[PDB]
Amino acid sequence: MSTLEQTIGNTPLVKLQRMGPDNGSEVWLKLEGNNPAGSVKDRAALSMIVEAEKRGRIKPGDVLIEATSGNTGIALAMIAALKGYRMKLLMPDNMSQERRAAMRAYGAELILVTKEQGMEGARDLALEMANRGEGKLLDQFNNPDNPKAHYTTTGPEIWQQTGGRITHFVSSMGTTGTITGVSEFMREQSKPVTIVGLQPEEGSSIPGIRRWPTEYLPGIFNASLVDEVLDIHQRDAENTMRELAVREGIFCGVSSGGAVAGALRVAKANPDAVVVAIICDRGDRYLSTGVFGE
Amino acid sequence: MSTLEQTIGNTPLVKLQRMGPDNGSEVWLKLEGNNPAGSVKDRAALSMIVEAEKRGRIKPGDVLIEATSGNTGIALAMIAALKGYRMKLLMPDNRRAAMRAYGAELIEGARDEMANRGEGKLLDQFNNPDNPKAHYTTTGPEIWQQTGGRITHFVSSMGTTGTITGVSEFMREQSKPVTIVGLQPEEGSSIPGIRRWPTEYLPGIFNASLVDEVLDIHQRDAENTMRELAVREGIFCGVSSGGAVAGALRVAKANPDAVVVAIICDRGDRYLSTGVFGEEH
Ligand SMILES: *Cc1c(COP(=O)(O)O)cnc(C)c1O
Ligand SMILES: *Cc1c(COP(=O)(O)O)cnc(C)c1O
Repeated sequence: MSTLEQTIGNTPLVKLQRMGPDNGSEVWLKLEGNNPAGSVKDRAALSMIVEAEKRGRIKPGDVLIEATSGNTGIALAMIAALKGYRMKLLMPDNMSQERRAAMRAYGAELILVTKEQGMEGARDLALEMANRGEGKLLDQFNNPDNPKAHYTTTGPEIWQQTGGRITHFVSSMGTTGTITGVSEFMREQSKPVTIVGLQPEEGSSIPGIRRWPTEYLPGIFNASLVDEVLDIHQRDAENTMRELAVREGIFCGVSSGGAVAGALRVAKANPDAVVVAIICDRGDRYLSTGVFGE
Repeated sequence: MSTLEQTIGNTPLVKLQRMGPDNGSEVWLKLEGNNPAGSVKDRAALSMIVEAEKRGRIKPGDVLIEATSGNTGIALAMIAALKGYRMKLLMPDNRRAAMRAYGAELIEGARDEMANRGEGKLLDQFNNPDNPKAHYTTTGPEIWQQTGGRITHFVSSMGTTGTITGVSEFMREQSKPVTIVGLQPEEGSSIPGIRRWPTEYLPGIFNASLVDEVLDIHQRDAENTMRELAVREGIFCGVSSGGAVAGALRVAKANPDAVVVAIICDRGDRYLSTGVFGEEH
């Protein structure tokens, strides 16, 4: 039997037991939590490191550098352990300690920056380090190796678990590799599939995703892939997520109970509606932050 | 169409790539963290409840009881919502908000409100035979399959003890010898999910005929190994699971060309705030 890395992907697709409207419009869950490192990110991290062991770029024994909100942090830490890389991650210091700790536990080098510096500052600091000789920068935000994972794996999966049937795909936007990569695959399907994407409102802190300031716009984005972009409230992200285990037994991050929000908006909108919503990790690395009770 | 229930079970079997004796043996771990609740107790929980319908005893609206505080509280709670059951759970110590998230409730002289007939039918995981049934029905066939029937030693960290019993249950009926070893703390070792009764037990579901040896693990080796599984193998798990692989390693050490499999009951994510993934010496 099988290797941890071949335990990444082929994730379950589960329809909403009870929640939301019912007007013929069905909603199915992409369960990325199940990934060995517990998030959607593992697909991209694998892709990224093995695609670049392939173009001869990186090689075991090497140090790798990434700036993270955590998940990709925890992701590349894992795979590295599996293949004998050393990792440093760059993260801001307002993210949770469960995020801190899982990255450390996998034996990666963790560097925290100010929250006032936040994600864009950790990117800036990432670039410098590498261009000073402190390691190789894989750059999930501009690496087309990240959306390739979804476009290769995620996308073809969603289609065959809905057969040839999905009408909508709702995705929470961070890196944007998921939406973009899943969008590539679907464009080619000789039927129409509407890819919807979600961003925090004005002042809406939700971990996993961002509306990226202008000069930090992910190179991998591609507006022609994204039909609509929806705006998601931080409280309606925590409200639906909590609604989701209580009412569905699906135990998820806020990013996920958010994407179900939009997904429900779509269904609540379109009847006849097969709407696959991305759930990114689980509820556990959010537990100690008071979001799931206190 | 699929559901969470069918996402319970058929977990990944994972071979150690660089920890163990270099003498012939192959240690393979069974990734029970994968369960939709992220622990082994999803299998029993669903069974326990599901089989309490094959024999009609509970209604999707019925009040279920169990005084647990951890993973069982999580899976049980987990499955009730799946099926529309009203679960109520009781107490640990004096940390685990992962229960009420699933919609549960806060709270004899074992120790350890109120009682069965009082308010709802308690599940009695420590006696309920549908505990090892799960392993007998699933966790046994799976490992048997995945290993090409090549498994020589089963290893398990022992709480409600159902896991080893059922898998031994299934194991015994196979046409080859399959030794079965349960893991227990040394009596002052504090390891979550496994305790050294009698502290007056054995659990009801236990079967000395089904075990083949019992090694004692200290707290220091469990925490240490779980430490090593993370950095050295990319395996991030809780402290009993750390104990499992250390037991498998002593077995492997004794039994050269062996094929050993140990259950990883859960991923280490609920453990991080304990700080148990900081090293010590
Ligand atoms: C990064 C991340 C996302 C975003 O997916 P991207 O492909 O980066 O757009 C969503 N949720 C979580 C928890 C994430 O970590
Ligand atoms: C369930 C559990 C055990 C024990 O397994 P049992 O089948 O109950 O003997 C050990 N450790 C942890 C973390 C568990 O959850």
